[PDB]
Amino acid sequence: SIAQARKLVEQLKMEANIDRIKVSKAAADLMAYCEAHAKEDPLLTPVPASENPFR
Amino acid sequence: EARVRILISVVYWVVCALGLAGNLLVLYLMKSMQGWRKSSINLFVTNLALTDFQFVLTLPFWAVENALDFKWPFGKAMCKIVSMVTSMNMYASVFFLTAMSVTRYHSVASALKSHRTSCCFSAKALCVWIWALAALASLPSAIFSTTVKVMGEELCLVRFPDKLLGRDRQFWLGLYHSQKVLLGFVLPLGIIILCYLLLVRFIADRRAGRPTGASARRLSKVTKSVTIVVLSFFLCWLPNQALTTWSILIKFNAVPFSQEYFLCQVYAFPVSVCLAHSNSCLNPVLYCLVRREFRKALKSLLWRIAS
Amino acid sequence: GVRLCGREFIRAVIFTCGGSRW
Amino acid sequence: ELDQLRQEAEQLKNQIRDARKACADATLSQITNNIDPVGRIQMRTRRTLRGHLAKIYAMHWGTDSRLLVSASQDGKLIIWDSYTTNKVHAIPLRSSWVMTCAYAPSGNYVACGGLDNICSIYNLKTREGNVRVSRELAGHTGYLSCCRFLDDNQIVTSSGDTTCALWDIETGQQTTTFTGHTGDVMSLSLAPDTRLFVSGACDASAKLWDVREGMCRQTFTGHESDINAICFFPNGNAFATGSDDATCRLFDLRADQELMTYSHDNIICGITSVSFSKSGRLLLAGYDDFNCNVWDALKADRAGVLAGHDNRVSCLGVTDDGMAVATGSWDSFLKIWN
Amino acid sequence: VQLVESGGGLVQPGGSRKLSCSASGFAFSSFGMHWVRQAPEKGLEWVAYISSGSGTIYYADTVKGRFTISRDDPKNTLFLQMTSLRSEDTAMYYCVRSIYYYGSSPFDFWGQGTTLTVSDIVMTQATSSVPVTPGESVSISCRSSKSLLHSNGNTYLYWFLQRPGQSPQLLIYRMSNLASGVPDRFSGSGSGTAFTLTISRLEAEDVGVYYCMQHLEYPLTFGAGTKLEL
Amino acid sequence: VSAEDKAAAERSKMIDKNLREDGEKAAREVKLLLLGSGKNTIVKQMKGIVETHFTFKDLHFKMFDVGAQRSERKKWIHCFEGVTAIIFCVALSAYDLVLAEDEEMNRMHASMKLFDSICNNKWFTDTSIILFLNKKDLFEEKITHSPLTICFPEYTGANKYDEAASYIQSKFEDLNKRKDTKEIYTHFTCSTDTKNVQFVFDAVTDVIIKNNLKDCGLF
Amino acid sequence: DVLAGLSSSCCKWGCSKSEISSLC
Repeated sequence: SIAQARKLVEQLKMEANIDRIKVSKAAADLMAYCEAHAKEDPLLTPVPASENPFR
Repeated sequence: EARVRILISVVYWVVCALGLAGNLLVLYLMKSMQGWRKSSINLFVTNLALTDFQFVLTLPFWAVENALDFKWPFGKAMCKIVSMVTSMNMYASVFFLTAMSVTRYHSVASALKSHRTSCCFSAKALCVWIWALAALASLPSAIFSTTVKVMGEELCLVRFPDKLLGRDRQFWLGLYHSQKVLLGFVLPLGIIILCYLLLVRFIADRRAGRPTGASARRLSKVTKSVTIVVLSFFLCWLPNQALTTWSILIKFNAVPFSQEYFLCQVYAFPVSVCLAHSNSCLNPVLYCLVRREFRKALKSLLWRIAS
Repeated sequence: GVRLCGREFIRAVIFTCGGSRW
Repeated sequence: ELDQLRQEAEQLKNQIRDARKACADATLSQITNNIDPVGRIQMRTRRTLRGHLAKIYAMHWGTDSRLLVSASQDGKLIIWDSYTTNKVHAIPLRSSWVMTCAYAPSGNYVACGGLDNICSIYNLKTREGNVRVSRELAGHTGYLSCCRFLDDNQIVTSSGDTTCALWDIETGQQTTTFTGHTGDVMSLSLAPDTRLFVSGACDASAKLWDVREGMCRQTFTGHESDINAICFFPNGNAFATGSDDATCRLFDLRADQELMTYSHDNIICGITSVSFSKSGRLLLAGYDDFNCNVWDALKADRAGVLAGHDNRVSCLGVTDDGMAVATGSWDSFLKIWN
Repeated sequence: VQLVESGGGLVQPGGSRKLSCSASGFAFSSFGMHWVRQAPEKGLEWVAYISSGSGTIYYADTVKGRFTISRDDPKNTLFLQMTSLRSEDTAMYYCVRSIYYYGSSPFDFWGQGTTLTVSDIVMTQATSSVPVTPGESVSISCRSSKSLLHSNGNTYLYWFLQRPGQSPQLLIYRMSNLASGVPDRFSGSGSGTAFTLTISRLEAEDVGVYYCMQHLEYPLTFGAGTKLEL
Repeated sequence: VSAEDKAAAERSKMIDKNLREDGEKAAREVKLLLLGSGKNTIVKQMKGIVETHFTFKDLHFKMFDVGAQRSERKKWIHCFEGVTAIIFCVALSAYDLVLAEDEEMNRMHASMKLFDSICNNKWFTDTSIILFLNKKDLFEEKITHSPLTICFPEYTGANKYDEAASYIQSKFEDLNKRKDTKEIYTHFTCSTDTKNVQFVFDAVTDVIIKNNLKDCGLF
Repeated sequence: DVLAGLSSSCCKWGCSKSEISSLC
């Protein structure tokens, strides 16, 4: 019973002190990635039937 | 009898509309989206449904033939067409009911026997063979449906112009209506009775103080279903075959007209045809709608097609 | 008056022979 | 000192929560309030793969975006040619209770597993002309729910014994066991660099693991029920999780939080499968309510439904070229949408 | 894998002979089988093809009505019953296995050969003998009469190598798809009609006779053969 | 279109034909999900996930044991959706014993809870159950040594094994909440050979006849 | 036509069921 509690405390202490960038920058990065590869998305922007493998 | 004509036209139309709707619904349910074809029963319900569909689509032509009293303003070619479609659909319908009954008996008899057990031996060799026999037992209709014009009007007055042994088939129309009554009523109903009574006997044989749900309810439901099926067929097809026997009898010896069959063919016969084609609307509900595997399909498609 | 056969003859002929009586 | 340890754990969880609250200055919805909507994309079915006679539990595309493997409870493992609907292979399985399958990135192997507790790896490319088992990996005490080929010789497998493992196929021994979950691990997703992977378990917790080290770097919570499906964002910095609380969630790794919640008041059924698109703008989730929804990953607005299945849509997958999405279902049919 | 074949020998003109090849290692039932001739001083010619499951059977125009091909999967044997044998039917008959699916490698293993002695896309290889020495590169060309590039993005041109005393060995099945145990120094290129094979670092064991054969249409046609000599 | 493409299509046709052959082969072989102890005795009577196959009177059986699976049943019982029948095994002698695995709740309460969960799943709505009320020989002595009131405090004391076993049986079928749709075939497992297998065969034959009638559209 | 003559002979003299064989 002592082992599980000690391991839980150690795991939380290892997972507690990590760098946490702001949610603003995270969402901005996701937005930039999506806007970068939007034109190369056949599902989002359907591709002409001439170069559609599945017609 | 002043408005009996319009009443009979209206009832013909009501039967036609309801039957067309039911058959379209059963097709759209069980093969337009579900696409069930593995079991022999499903294919037979498909064929039965389309056959009775065109059978009751044949109804409005007779409906307008009655609405115009006894005036048939149409052409000879489609007279042949209408007579072929009505006779062929009658046959195909009755043979597919009979095939359905035999398939059910074979399915509930060859259940434990997994490696053991013209003739209904192939689910594919008998789906078009039945159709072909239904067509060939009806070719005489097209090849002798020679319309005549009598008094400014032309009927679908079928005549058999030949002299092989006389001025008609044997003594009258004869064989072509003997085949109707016999080969469309007695042989199929006989097979249906035999197979469903045998099925009820078999289910009774295996564990007929009987638990309600396992043994008692099983027979109480199987016998109820076979009874409703056979009673529907017999009741909906008995007046018409009875009147065709009456007319064949008054076109054979013992020939008193004496209003004896005049009132019959005036009033009962329109009703007889009404019931004969009402069987074509009660069939799909008994064979594709009662089963839950398509009731759930209807429930899903109600919200799939529309709100 | 002079003529008393009407539609009875045509009704009888279509009842005896015909397509509606299939 | 059990009370002291419990108090330390509670205060350390509170420190986690406060640090997460501090960095939540804004929201993905507020930042994306200005981006134009995707619209209403209506994908049409293109193929329909037939030949399974039971429920399809898993599918995995090939890196060539043409071949896909299907797992079904009829005991077969079919390799499909999606363009021509041809069957390249049909592997007969020793056990028919397969719950997962994977496609090797190189294409030489294929793996499957299930209630027999064994990940079976099949050699698709042999000199004698057939497909044979090359390895049976057996070290798990509960059913295998997911498995992903890390390379031609490493495979990472999750099981319903609350543990994921990293295997060495050439010896059949598990290099690293990943412990820390308190419930059965249901799904698994590998990062594009294959240095991290996320696992979502039946404890409503998603953990971020390091393959080399063998430790849980970061544990994500927020779901009200068990997580059945998990998928990385294309850049390897976020992941989405489909659960049973009728809600998909997009968690961030650099922020250690939830970004968006993909829920609708109509959907009350769980999510079986989750995948992104090539750009990450679309999130496809398959549900228990017979179909698949397309989500705007940045606006949380539903942009389509892939309604073509007569049973539960269990597996779902997007090609590596982004051209097609393939959904499998308990109705025994795979459909390629485009 | 082993496709051993026997049944050859001296036969008078107009007689009948039967050849038989027996497979050993691979799954015989899942492979299609071919018969390929090789005349005494000539190139490779295609005779028959028996499909997996014995579904589709094809013959050369020379052996259409005379020769027949059949297989016995439970016995793992392939037969060739030859009738009305004439002096142009003398050759060393090879049995070739070919499995067909997406990404397969057809024409991958050949038999030893049976010597029988009796008492259409045009594939051209203009070069007949290229003088080579170990160390440097060699390019072997091959032209076609009909474009082998299909609408499905596949060019169906294979490559083969007979060493002085061995059966042919596949090198490049598709335009540029290197075979299983062939060194990486082999490569292929082309568009629709002009094809070439480039050995990069030639050595002694790479000398032989090279054939290009098409798989676009049923009467499979080989080439005359380009020879590399030390 | 191409030669290799046609050959590939022929290969796929052969694959599909063998798949159809195997599917129709497996369609008429009965699946039996065994739950529960008495399971070992039952599985030895006709002798991860344990699949034991037996043949009795020209019919092929498969019996599945999932005792070793110590996970959430909600995550893999839908796999077993579609079996012919469920074999449930209950030790009648386990009414005075307590501590099923390690707790304070007695046996024959855990058994009834698991029976209620399995019987009333959203998956097993049309799946019949074969109850095997095992351990009669132990029950004979146990009912005499101690009364049945220990397991059921609300019982009318009549300890003769003639109707206390009947009381347990009646409670077990009373746990069923979707009657007239599903049948509990109950049997008191006798050690005599070729007796339990016959009971299973009769129950499965009844289930097969019901299923064929349902497919026909009759019942 | 023939039917008119048959009716004239019927509801004046009687139906012999001979001229109506070719009429139906």
